[PDB]
Amino acid sequence: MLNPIVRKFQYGQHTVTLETGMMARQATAAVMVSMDDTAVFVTVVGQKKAKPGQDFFPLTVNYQERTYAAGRIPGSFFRREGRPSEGETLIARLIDRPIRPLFPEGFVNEVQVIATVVSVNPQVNPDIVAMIGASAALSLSGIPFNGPIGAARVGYINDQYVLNPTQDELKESKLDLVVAGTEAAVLMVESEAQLLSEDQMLGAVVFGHEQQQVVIQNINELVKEAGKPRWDWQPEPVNEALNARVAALAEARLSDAYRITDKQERYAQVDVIKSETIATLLAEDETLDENELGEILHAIEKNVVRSRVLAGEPRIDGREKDMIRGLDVRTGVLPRTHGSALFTRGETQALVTATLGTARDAQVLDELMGERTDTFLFHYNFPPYSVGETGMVGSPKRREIGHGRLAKRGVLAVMPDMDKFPYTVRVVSEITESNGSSSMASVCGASLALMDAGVPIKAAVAGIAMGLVKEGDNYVVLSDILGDEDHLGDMDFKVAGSRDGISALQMDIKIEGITKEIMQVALNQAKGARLHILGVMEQAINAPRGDISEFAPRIHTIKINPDKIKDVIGKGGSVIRALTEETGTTIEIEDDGTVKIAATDGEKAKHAIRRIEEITAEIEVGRVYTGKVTRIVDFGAFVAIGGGKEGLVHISQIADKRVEKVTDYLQMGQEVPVKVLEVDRQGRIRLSIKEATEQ
Amino acid sequence: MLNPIVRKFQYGQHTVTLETGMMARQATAAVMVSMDDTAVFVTVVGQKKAKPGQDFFPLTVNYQERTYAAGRIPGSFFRREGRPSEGETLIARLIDRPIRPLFPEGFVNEVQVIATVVSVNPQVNPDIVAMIGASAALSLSGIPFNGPIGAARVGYINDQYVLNPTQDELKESKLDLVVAGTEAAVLMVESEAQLLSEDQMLGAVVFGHEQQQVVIQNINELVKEAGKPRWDWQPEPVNEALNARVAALAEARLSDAYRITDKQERYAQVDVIKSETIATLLAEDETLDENELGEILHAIEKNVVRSRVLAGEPRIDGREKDMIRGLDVRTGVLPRTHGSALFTRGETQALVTATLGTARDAQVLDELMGERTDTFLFHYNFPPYSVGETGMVGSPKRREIGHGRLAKRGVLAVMPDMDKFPYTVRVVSEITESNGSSSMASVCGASLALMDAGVPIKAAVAGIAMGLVKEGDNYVVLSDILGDEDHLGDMDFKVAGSRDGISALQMDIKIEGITKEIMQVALNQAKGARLHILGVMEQAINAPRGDISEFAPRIHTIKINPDKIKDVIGKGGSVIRALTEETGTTIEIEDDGTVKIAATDGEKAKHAIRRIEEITAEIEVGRVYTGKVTRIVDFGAFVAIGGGKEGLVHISQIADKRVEKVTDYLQMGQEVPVKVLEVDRQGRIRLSIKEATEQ
Amino acid sequence: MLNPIVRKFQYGQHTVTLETGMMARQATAAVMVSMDDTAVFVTVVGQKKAKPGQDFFPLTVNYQERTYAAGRIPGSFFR
Amino acid sequence: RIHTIKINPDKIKDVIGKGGSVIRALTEETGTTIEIEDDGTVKIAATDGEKAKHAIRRIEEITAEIEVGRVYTGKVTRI
RNA sequence: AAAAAAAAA
Ligand SMILES: [Mg+2]
Ligand SMILES: [Mg+2]
Repeated sequence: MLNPIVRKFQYGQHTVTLETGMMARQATAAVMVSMDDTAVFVTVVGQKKAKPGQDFFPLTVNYQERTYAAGRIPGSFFRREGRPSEGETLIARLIDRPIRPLFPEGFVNEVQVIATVVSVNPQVNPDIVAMIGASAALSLSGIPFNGPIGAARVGYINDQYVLNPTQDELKESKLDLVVAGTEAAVLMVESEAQLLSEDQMLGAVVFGHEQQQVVIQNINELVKEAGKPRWDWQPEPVNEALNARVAALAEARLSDAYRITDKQERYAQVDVIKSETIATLLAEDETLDENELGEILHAIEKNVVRSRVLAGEPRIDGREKDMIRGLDVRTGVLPRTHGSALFTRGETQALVTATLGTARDAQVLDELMGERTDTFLFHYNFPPYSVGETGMVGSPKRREIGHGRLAKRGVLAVMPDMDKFPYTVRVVSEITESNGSSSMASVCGASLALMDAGVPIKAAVAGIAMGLVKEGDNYVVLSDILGDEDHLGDMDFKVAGSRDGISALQMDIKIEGITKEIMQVALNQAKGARLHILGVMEQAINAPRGDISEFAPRIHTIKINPDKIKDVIGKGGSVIRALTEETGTTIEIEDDGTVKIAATDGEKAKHAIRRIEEITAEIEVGRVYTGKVTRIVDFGAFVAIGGGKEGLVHISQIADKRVEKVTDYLQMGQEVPVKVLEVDRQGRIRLSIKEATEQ
Repeated sequence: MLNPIVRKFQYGQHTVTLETGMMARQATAAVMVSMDDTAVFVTVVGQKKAKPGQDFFPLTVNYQERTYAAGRIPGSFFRREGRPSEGETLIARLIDRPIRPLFPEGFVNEVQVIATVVSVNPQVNPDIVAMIGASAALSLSGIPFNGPIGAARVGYINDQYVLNPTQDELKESKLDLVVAGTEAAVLMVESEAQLLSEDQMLGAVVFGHEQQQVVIQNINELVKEAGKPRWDWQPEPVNEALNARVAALAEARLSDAYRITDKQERYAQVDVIKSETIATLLAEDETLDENELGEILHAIEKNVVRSRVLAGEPRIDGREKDMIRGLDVRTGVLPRTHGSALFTRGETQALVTATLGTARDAQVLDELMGERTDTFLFHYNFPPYSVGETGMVGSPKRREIGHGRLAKRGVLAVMPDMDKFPYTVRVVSEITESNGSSSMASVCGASLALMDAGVPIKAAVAGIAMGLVKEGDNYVVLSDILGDEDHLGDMDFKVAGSRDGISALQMDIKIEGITKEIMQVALNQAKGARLHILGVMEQAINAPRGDISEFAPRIHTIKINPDKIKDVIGKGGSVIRALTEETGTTIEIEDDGTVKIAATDGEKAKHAIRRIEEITAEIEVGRVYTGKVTRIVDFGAFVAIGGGKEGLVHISQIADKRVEKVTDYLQMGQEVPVKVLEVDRQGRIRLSIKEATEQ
Repeated sequence: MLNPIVRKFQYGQHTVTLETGMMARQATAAVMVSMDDTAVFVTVVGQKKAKPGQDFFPLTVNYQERTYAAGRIPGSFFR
Repeated sequence: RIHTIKINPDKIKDVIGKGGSVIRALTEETGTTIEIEDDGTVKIAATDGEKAKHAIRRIEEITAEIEVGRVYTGKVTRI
């Protein structure tokens, strides 16, 4: 017999029902969380034996949208769900980023959270359900875990926040925000707004957290009822003796080494002191593990840089907390792309390039909620020659598929509606050099490229990453944190928006609790920095160009009869294939008879127009048709005319005189007008050169 | 001028042509076996130096179907043969399962059998040829190999067995089973039957074996003719000292431990026993091998459990040999799938979900034998959390593509005929906890889900996994064998049928010398257990539900006049594209007048069939024919009622005098009755107002 | 701020333009060679310290053609 | 391969039939694709020589021009 | 012989 421990409550409008104990009894824990007929079956399994000699914590969060949830057989050729799509990877990262800071420091047991989507209802997004389920499952399992973390989605409709809006409500909403936080403080935010002020975004965050408190309480109650006993896991007791021994020699020397302005001399000096210290540590006692010394050195460097930045001393870069690194904006750097730009900020650089295409190129996304065509593709490539180290290129890693979406949220607020711009822009952004805040450099470069290719975006956008170092009640916000500073910064949040409002927000706070006031001050400083960046960017190019680049495919429209569109289709599309091959353009066909002629140069456009038009023009009374006899036989020559319908001039209908040889009557290359009296349907169209040959 | 060695023999109606020595000389041995114009080129490469510290036999059998065998450029976009398809993986496992238990114990040199298919007669299936080829290659190579293994594929026609049938015959057979065994015993059987009785299945097995004795003899002849010298390979001699100091010190305590009925006490006891023995044995000598110590301990405990079950003591589970584990059955456990079930037996369970799709979703796979469209998809998912360990979710492994086909073979016997139920059932089963016999739990759950979703299967169908243990003349047969017991069992079966008959008989013996009476007794016990499981399942769901789920797309089939299809549809498919784009349904047509209407909503299909009946409206006597004339001309009254139905109203039938304005006597939009007098060949239709106003 | 070093010459018929120093400063070297409106951006990254106990030279050359070069969104179903 | 045969152009409509039922039935019977032009040239495309032979024979039975000495199978259906 | 335009681219 099976004893399913079910616990259901009320969340917003829907009724979440947590249900454990019945399935996957062999995994460490598994809950089937269902909200309003959308059910996600999350399950956690964490090994007990620490892998001997581990340095990083290996948490993986697979998320699978099984397409039998909506109730459809998959569309792939193998008829089976395969590699996870970009959406599923995005939601996996969205589940991953809240929980990882909650596992206590010094935990290195492999833990894997496989949240599959068994059933979906089109109004309720499964992702929030999966997040709630992941938190509930982790809390039930007894793996060392500090929060039972809720998830909430808030939307802005009629200036009033709505919790967990349905997709139809979401279409009206200005802002879509996901806030996942512990009982104590927010723990992550991943937004996409529509140029809202900072106060509105902050209110949304605080509202979502204050409301998801309920899910948190109820998961705690379930854990208390039917959870497993907590693991007997103790962090490695801090070897204060060795730490103090290394510190007594290293503290002042590394403080002064970091105190000097030049970066590379400090690099070399601290590396040689590191070599000296590890040499002494090994020589004095071989048994001491190398990774322990590495951790000690990491602690020393982190501590010294944090103590420095807290006291107000200039950062490792040498800038004040406000100062943004110098920028250099370049546009049209690529000769033949539809539009390109190169946004270098400090050491972070991005070569962004926007390319227009016709509606046939829009990605057709087949996801659980519904089929959806995308007419704005943003891809973000992070090649390994950026950081400075070799590495195998390949399919995009999760972080690239996450930052692609982040930059796309950054730019989506200002893209034009399809009726105003009937193209499908695709923006790529290769990161030639990275030193921190790469995705926001990509947002700036994408705004630049779009403004250059000729897209009529509303206003340029720019993104500035930020940081925050807090100890006790003393906190200093950091602007444009470097890659090195990112380790030090407690909270990393990225703000990207036009001058008016915030297009996208992506907080990722990690330590203790940050008061609303802290977030407000940080957001205001980010607004200032973003205004400065936008000014500098406006100095280079202030308004999108007049028209698209000459290479860009222009749009030409022609109207044709509905049967004629079938005629131009032909057998499986042979006529259209031949037409595009001979003219070199791209033609789109609709059932209502509109024709979309898309070609770069107007000459190819008019070539397509004339070539198609000859077939489009119906045979009309009085007007002669141009026909060339392709084959001559002794018993008659038929003048092939085209259009699927050929009229034959039988040997008995040419003249009453005995036609002896067609060669002496019709010569190779005889372009003569043919008198067509009518168009018959029986397939024997009457052609007559006799009336045209009398004169 | 190298010279091949060819030996050809009759094997049924087809003739087989083994041939070696000509190609692939550098491989350890290669054999081109061709049966009746179907040729499979099999080659085997066996390394000579075992990798240091190898513990498991790394034999990997590949199998590639080259699409140039049938004479066809590949369909794939790259026009190149891709990764192994499902059929190729299945046939690879087919080749693999017989030849693995045949290599002697302790052999660990890598071996690779690559079987390519270079020419395929669309009648004789290649898999049997490839099995004969792998057998001949391995037995020719001189790699230590017990006996050459022959393959057969018995069919069942007119209650008379038939050897190795052709697809034309196979379309009429009830059963096809691939019995492949060496001369001594039947190594493997893989079956699919239309509810055949056990006795018939066993007769088929023994018949196939008695027949492929020929292939055995003739591969033996070819080996004696043109073979290679057997390798000098000797098994590692067992260490009598280690065996003694483990046995006399621990085996009695281990027997007393396995005497304990509870699982956890026994676990703790065996742990303390092995730890104590390892501790004292290292205390005697540290150089003694820990790995070999644990291996010998495992051998001891295996011998203990085997001696326990043979004597007749209760098994590790505590069940008697006949009795099945516990059972629990739920249906409709998911909210929005078309049908679902959660068949949990003991500690092995599966969450199966059947999802009906329209006839456009059927998988169309291109095989060498010929392009075949598959309208029943079974998919088997074995995620890592099921067995209780973390892992790498990804593409399905070979086990998953083997058990998918096994379960699909088990259910295919009872699924309905396409005339009685036009859909495309796809069944997905996710194992959420597996402890042996997972695929048979999947079969039970699939029958359950099918009966839930509403498909009218002919009868419930369930599967059980038997196990056989034999020593000398004493043999005991187990039921619902666990995963741990699998090491102990020698012969594994997987009988899976309805109460009337068997549907799948996959089996894989290892020991040599099982009389067919043993198999008869085991099959009888399996019939008993399967009747029990079906009795339990009978409580949850009695018969398939009358109506499919409301979410299901609903297919309605109507019959229409085959001649009027060109009158109502017309050329180019204009109106059919119009209806499919206005109603959003999929409509296809046959030459006889059969048309299916597929739409995910009832009312939408009602609208579609309304449109079809209006456009195909006959000349019903007494029904009003409403025509809307908005503008009147001199030549007639143009009224649009669709279907190309236009009539010329003559001026001589309006009034006797010449009309100066038609609007004085004929009203705009007024309803005119139109009686069709006759339907001519040219499509001429006339309108009759005078005779239709009064009648 | 940053300034590139460019040197362009006549090569047969077209005019090649070698340009370095502007982009990809963090790689070991990187030059964007273009030959009459056809640019190719090559970057070399060599490790400073050899792998301990290495026997074969691990040169790996990758050449990727971004479809946006021609001016077309790619054709692959994932675009 | 492609098999080409020339039959009288006027006698096509006898074998094509109303709405092309005869030709489509014959094609699904022989598994090939027959092509006919207004001048009566019969173009048979086939994926095999045997299917080509089957289609060509079925064409000779009915589609061929009426030949003297060719025997017609006449069966009464009702007395 | 009824019908845009390719995970297986
Ligand atoms: Mg950062
Ligand atoms: Mg088993």
